[PDB]
Amino acid sequence: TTTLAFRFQGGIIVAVDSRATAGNWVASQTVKKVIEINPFLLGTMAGGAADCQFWETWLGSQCRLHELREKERISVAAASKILSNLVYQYKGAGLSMGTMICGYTRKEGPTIYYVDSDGTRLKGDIFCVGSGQTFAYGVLDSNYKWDLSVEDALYLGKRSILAAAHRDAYSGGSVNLYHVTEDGWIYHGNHDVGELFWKVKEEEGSFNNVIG
Amino acid sequence: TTIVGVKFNNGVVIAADTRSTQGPIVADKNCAKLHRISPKIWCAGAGTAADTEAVTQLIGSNIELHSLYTSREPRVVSALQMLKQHLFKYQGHIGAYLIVAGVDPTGSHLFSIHAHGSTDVGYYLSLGSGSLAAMAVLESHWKQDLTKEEAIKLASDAIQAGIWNDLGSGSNVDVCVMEIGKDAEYLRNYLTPNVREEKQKSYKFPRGTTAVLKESIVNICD
Amino acid sequence: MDIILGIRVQDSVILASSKAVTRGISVLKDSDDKTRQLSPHTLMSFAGEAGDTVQFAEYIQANIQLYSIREDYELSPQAVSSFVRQELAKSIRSRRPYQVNVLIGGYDKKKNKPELYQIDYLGTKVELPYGAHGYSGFYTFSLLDHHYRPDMTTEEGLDLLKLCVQELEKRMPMDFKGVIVKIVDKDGIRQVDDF
Amino acid sequence: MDIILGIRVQDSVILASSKAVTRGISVLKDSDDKTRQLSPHTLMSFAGEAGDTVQFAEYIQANIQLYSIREDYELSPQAVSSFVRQELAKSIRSRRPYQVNVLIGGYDKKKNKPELYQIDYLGTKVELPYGAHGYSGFYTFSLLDHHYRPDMTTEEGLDLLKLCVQELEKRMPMDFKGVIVKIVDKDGIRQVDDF
Amino acid sequence: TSIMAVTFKDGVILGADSRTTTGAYIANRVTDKLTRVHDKIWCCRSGSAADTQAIADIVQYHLELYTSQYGTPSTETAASVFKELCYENKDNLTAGIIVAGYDDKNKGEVYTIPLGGSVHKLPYAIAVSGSTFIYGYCDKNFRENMSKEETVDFIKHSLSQAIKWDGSSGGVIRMVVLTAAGVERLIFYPDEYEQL
Amino acid sequence: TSIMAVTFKDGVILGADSRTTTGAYIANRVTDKLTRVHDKIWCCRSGSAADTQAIADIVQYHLELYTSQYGTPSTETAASVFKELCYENKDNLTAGIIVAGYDDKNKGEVYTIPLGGSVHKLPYAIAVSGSTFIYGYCDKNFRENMSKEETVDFIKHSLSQAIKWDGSSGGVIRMVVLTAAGVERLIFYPDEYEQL
Amino acid sequence: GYDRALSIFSPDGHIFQVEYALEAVKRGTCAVGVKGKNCVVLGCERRSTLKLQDTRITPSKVSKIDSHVVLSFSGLNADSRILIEKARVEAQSHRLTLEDPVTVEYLTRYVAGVQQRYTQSGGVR
Amino acid sequence: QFNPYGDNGGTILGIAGEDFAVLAGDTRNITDYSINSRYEPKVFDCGDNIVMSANGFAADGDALVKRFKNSVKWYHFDHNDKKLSINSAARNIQHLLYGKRFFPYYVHTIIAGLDEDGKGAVYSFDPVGSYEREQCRAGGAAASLIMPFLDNQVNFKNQYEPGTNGKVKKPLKYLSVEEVIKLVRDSFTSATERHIQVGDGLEILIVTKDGVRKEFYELKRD
Amino acid sequence: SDPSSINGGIVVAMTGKDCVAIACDLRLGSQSLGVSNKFEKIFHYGHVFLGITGLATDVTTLNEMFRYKTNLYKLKEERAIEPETFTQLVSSSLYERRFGPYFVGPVVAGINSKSGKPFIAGFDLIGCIDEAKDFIVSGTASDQLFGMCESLYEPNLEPEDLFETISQALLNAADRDALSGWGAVVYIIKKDEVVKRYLKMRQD
Amino acid sequence: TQQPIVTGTSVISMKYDNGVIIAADNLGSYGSLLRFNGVERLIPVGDNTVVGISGDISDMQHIERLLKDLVTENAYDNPLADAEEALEPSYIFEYLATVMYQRRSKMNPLWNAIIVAGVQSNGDQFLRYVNLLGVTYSSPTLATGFGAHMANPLLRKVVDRESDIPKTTVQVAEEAIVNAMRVLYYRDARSSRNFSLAIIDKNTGLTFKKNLQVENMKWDFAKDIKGYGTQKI
Ligand SMILES: [Mg+2]
Ligand SMILES: [Mg+2]
Repeated sequence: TTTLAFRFQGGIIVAVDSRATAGNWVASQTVKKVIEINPFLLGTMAGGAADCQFWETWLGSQCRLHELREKERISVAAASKILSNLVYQYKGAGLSMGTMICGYTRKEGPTIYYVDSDGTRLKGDIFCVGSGQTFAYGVLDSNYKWDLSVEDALYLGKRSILAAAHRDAYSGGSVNLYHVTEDGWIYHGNHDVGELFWKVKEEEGSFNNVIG
Repeated sequence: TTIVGVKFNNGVVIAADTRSTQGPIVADKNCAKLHRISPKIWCAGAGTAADTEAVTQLIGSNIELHSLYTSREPRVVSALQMLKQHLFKYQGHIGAYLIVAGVDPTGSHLFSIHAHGSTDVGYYLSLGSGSLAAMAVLESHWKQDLTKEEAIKLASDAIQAGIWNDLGSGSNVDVCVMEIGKDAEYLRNYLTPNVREEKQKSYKFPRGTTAVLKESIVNICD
Repeated sequence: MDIILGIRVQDSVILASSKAVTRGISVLKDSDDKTRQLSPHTLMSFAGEAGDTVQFAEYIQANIQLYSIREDYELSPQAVSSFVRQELAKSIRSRRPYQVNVLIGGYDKKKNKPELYQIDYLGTKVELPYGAHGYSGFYTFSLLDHHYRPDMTTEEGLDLLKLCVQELEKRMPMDFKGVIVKIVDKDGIRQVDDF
Repeated sequence: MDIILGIRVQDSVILASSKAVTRGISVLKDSDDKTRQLSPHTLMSFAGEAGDTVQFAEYIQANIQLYSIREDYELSPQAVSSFVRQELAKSIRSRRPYQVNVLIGGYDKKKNKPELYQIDYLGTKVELPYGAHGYSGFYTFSLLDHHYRPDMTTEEGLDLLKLCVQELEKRMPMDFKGVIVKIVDKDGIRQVDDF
Repeated sequence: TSIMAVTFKDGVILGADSRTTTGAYIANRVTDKLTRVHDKIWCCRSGSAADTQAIADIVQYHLELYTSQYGTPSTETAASVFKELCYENKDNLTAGIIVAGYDDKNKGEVYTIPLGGSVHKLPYAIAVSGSTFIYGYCDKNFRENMSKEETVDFIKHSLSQAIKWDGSSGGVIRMVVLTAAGVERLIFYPDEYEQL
Repeated sequence: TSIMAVTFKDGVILGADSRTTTGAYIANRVTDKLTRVHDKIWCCRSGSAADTQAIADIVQYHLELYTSQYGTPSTETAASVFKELCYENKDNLTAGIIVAGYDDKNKGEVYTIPLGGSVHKLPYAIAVSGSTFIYGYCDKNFRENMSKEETVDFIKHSLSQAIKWDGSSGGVIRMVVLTAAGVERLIFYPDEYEQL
Repeated sequence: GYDRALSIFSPDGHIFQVEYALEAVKRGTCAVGVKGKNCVVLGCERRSTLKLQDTRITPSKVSKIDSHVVLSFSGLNADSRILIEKARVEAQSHRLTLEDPVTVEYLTRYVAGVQQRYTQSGGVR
Repeated sequence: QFNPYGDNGGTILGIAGEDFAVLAGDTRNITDYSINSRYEPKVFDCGDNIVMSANGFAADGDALVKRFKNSVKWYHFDHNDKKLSINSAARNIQHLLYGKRFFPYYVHTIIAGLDEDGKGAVYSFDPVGSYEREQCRAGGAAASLIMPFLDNQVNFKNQYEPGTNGKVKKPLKYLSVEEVIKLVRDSFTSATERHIQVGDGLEILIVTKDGVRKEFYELKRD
Repeated sequence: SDPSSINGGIVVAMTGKDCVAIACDLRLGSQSLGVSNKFEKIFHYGHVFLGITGLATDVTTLNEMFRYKTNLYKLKEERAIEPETFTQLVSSSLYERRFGPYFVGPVVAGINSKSGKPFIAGFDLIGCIDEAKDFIVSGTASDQLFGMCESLYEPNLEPEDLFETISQALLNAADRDALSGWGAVVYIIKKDEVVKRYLKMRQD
Repeated sequence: TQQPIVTGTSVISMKYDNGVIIAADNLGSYGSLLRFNGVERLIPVGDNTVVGISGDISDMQHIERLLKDLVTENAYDNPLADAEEALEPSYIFEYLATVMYQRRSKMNPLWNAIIVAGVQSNGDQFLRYVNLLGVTYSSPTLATGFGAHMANPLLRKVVDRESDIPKTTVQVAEEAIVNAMRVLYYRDARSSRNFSLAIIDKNTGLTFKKNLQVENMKWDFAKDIKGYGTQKI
């Protein structure tokens, strides 16, 4: 698994791989590792697939009840803390979660919270989670700037997953891209790693080690 | 694995299934579990496949050298004593479970050998994951003074019980018939009741289907 | 959560807390603030098990903020430290104990004296001129025992803290990504912007 | 013993090896050279179990120095790497195996080509344009896969190495106290004095 | 496994059940547990089948070599060889042996080498369940200088009771009678002994 | 521990040894293992002394309360109460109980509640060693409608043999005779029973 | 527990215990709220029949719920303390979970909710 | 110590067409090396044109199917006999599965039917209720044998247009019900040959707008 | 800590009409981490081809060992070893290390130079021979390969057709295994010519 | 979480053209293969059902009682309790199947393997298995423990598939069951000679045979077997 999210001038870029593995066996290459909490909030799936899917779908329900009662979009801070307080209650029971809660509100601006199953809740500009996180962080750290365009930021997210997909055995299949704006998130398509690798190799001149 | 040995009027018959398994996966759908120790002394193996083949060939080799040295046809009791003393020395770490059957100047013999080096005598024996299925058929239909044709029928029926009812056993029935004053006859695939049905579709690919990066002629010559 | 230091000087308390948050083989963050303001003249730094640290810190913060509203009065550092110790002492015989170590640095406006309290996860409270939690004490106490003076100024205290941080950066195997330093005095709580 | 990197460029091989030696909670040394010269044009960097690393390295050094005297000839990097692999492959089924991972960087004077070999403690040998051992590959391989070009100059290679070391210093929890960098080319082995 | 050896007027009788078990499965229901180590020295084996077969075969070799050089060996000598193998290799062996032999001088003799690797000479011995020897076992039931027919009936009854209460024991009752006359093999089928 | 209950013509007899052991130390050599749960309903306890004493005391309470409301309880009713406690609390109990009772309608009756927590009605029962019940134990030795004197001698012999071969059993033999006439307590000292 | 329904409907459709609670309010000392352009002012009456009072320590009629919200009241003084405590706890609870202080409308809606719950709970007035 | 879980073997296969969907399963129920039944169905019509199978531990699978069938029944009562859409069923099963997150149903669940646009739908679940919609999913013992074959023959993975230098992929397209049943039959006969736990019989439930139809086919019984 | 699945990788061998094919992936990893995309697992000693999956240090060691033994065989016998004989040598050499085995799944492929008969064989790590008419599979995606082979394979395929079958068998198996892939090589072996093709596959 | 102490061994059963047969030996077995006797493990419920139980005897006696309770309960406020609303094999099975599964799910199982044999009101044969895990399955032949390993293969030669049930008569079916019980006496250390057999026929009702013995046993060949290999005397 490789999931990343980062803040920039244009909002938030969220990029995930799509591979699920049981041992060395590849169960699926079509897994959705971005959970569409609601039209303004995104969550990333790392650790337990069920744990993330279930509790981030539940979070969407809690967020809907908040805006029905308060007549105001829930803040990313409030949404993240509902989930972090819930997993903290279950601490020691064996929940497995490594997620980024991503939203863009007027008050906060673009905001990312890393939330995990041992109760950690961290605000940050860049987060990578999964078996392939170290590979993604490498491409991100060296190329990341705040003043990145939306086009280049989307590529950087896609390129960082491809880096992890290549090296990490437990990451690959396809890349799912999201751009989070104040008005909501926009899906930027499913990109097969098979076709993307050869396309990126040729155009970028990277991956010389690989014959193509 | 299902292996049986059946004593009859003028000799002994051993049979086995032809399925080889790596856990739940079938590696070989038609392997031979009937091993020659000597021309008229045959061995059926269960447990660790490498160990049954290795132990059968070592004793088979030492028996041939002993036969040459003594100018005498090898005895089943010799194969038995040599197998059990070898297996015992390794305290079960060689996972060979054998049914040893054969004819020699002394007559017809049928023995079982356990990986720890214990041996038993019997008129009918079974070993392997299908031994209980096989033994149910032997305890049902075995009698004193069987004919050659009755003993082959009983043996192959005992293996079939294993093939159908035991997941560890399957495919075909191998038989070897060791009669006195006769050459032993090895009946490879005596029964083939598990023939694969015609497939619904041919999966032969149009040529060029596979993407290729490089071709090169390999030099196997000097 | 690794390094939390505390020095009580003549007229203030200085808390230094490492900025690094490490999860597995990666450093997730290098700007983490391991401190909560309990009241305008009381600061608490914390280190220990992930999640428990912040959950415990925020729980204490809420309870002190509740007392402040109810009585329209700021609870003394001694009182806040006694409350915090009791909560940790409850925790140790709980079903699942809070594994959190805290330093409470406060200025008592009644006594006009700075006070530093060191409380471990068992609820072991001690009042100290200087304190630390975990391995941090092993590299700095020898240094503090030597140079510490009770009549030190804030500037003298900050220089003595720099010496401790330098010794840690040299002989400590992990990179704690430097420290955030906060001073607690009669005028309240302020952060040293550059260290 | 943690970080050992290797990059094979157009005309040379660059080995970068961490300077830190950590025993328990203290960093004993910050200037350790985790490399031995096997022959004038062959360098070996090593990382693994304490004692075993140096003992193995010096043993290989002595055997290659013996061959050089006996035949008045410098064994090729391929030949040295094959010898080293066989020694490690013997070790793994020994009573007490050498837990040592090595990079062999050499310049083959016959082919006029730089060669980098990566051998793990099992005797798993592989020829690579760039290589690492342990967790070092997890933070730099993605970076190398991207920028590495096989027609790179020594200066381009050193800049690409700086990028890798910077990424390690940022995301790696342990402090490796920087790296010693050595270049192996047609003129022999030299150390980059400042990195 | 139920085995016993009883000394009577004319010699000694060896009796045993015919049941060998792997867990709850009866591997062999017609087991011959009466093993010849010499013409008139037999033994009953309990414990590991591999261990007792290996030991019995070595003792058979030693008594063959003894007979070649020094003539017919005493039952005491056979017991000694059994004990030596069992005692010296006690750490890697699970074997309990009852030795029954006939000499013309000493007449019938019974020796037990239990799991310890010790040697004991008794007028009779019973081993029931897991090589478990019973000291008493109806002391008043056994008399010295019993007739052959009394002794067969005494063993048949004792082994009948053991099979009834024990699932380890079962099948047929095998006996070997050791006398001056020679060696007699007796088999008693379930329908004879079950109605006792 | 060797305990047995035998039904005869006039009722039922309860017999047991008098030995209680902690490891190889005899904690009590004059133990009374015959426990009254009603006027003519006794039991023999094997297993944990604490567990069987706790259970016996609760059953005694239940039969006292039963007698107050519904009159004299049957031996079957006593066996049911024992079983209920043993079966429902099987996970935290180590108790094997033999129940012997006399009714004027049903005469002598024997029930066994073994470690399982099951109930079995038998003409007689023997428990030896660690609460180990023997199915057969000399079937031909026991006849139905035996005399009191035959039954005392049958139990005395059976318990004599058990003490001889078993170190858990020992001391004196205690018996309780349950009949229409009433309750008779018998004690047999080692010098009487050892020479059998 | 004491379960009796004290607040119930009358034939005319009124809940007399709720209406008799308003009578307790009417008896209470006057409280006034006036909101300006960039401020709110809370005025409160104190009956002058009580001389020899210690105004230092005597409970003040205006209570801070949080640093930014205040609550005044008319009616039973003892009852007011229970609503003020619940409101103050909810203010700190909101900050802890939402990471933001309560809006004035939210704090009101909470207090009104508590008052409502006591009009159709058993065993309470 | 008591182990509350067991493996009853068996393998299941769900494929989604354009205007149809199939859910297939072998009819063999096993424990270790024994055959419990040669015909024990584990693919069920649940009503509202939803077919379901919970393969793995048969007791947990029977329990889950029973609870879901009951969920369908109570959905009709509570919501005016409204039809339960396949997507609504899938979300319900997630809650059933995640209900036992800390004592899971030891089963791999697959449901098939038509979506609200009348297009073939297959949903697959892990033991604790993570789910996804898929064109193609094999579950259970022989999943590893069947799945890479489906990738090649259904989704045409790794097949390139002959002559295009491996630049133009073979184009995706909907298969007929006839062509899908061929792949199912060949998938299971292949798995039967190489997996000991697979065989005896194959039961396919086909779901169209016209309802739920059944087809049965014999498999080898060894 | 399971030696057979640290480095990963797969070998498959198939028989056709007067030809055999043997193919392998090129991946060497250290568990999750991909290390090399050029680790060939197929070696040849004259006209006898050996594929070896499992622990990479043993793959390298066994190649070096069988080169040694076949070189000495040729010098003494004055002829190249045949597939049938080489199979027995692999079996002997593996069982010699019975209680300290090489963690490998070797596959033999080749044509007998005398009889012209296509031959393939597979072994477990202690040298039990699996002789098969149809196909042999080895490695971390052996289950996947068995499935592909059992459905795709038909007898007496021509070299050009057999190439497609074995290629599709390997590619689709490697794509359903995390520890296999990163490139593939197929050897098509006729009586007196051998073609070696590198396949284009996804690099994840 | 428990361990069985006293246990019963295999229960075997098969369907014939007009009914089902079920058998079980009358033995209780201790831990180290020690033997109890006189245990009945076939429970007739009404006139159309027989429940065969293997495993813990204490848990068997509990299930015996539940079934007895079930009959009493069904009779309550039921004028058709001996006709249309009498207990069916399918009802008795589902109840037991429900109990087994909810007991395993509490981690306090009934340590049993159960076969419910009977004929339904429409004459349909009913044969179905449930065990301590609540796992259920039906087949023309069913057996527990050793019976599954040795009896099933023998019974499956008579009824290999569903279509063989019409061709199988009660005389043939009873022979197969009686023969299979002899095989289990030969080879199962925990089995006994004494057994009970029950036939449930749609025409002839339920026939319950007690104190049956294994007969026509072969032991004669044992006389000619000597030693473990080389011994001739
Ligand atoms: Mg099969
Ligand atoms: Mg792969």
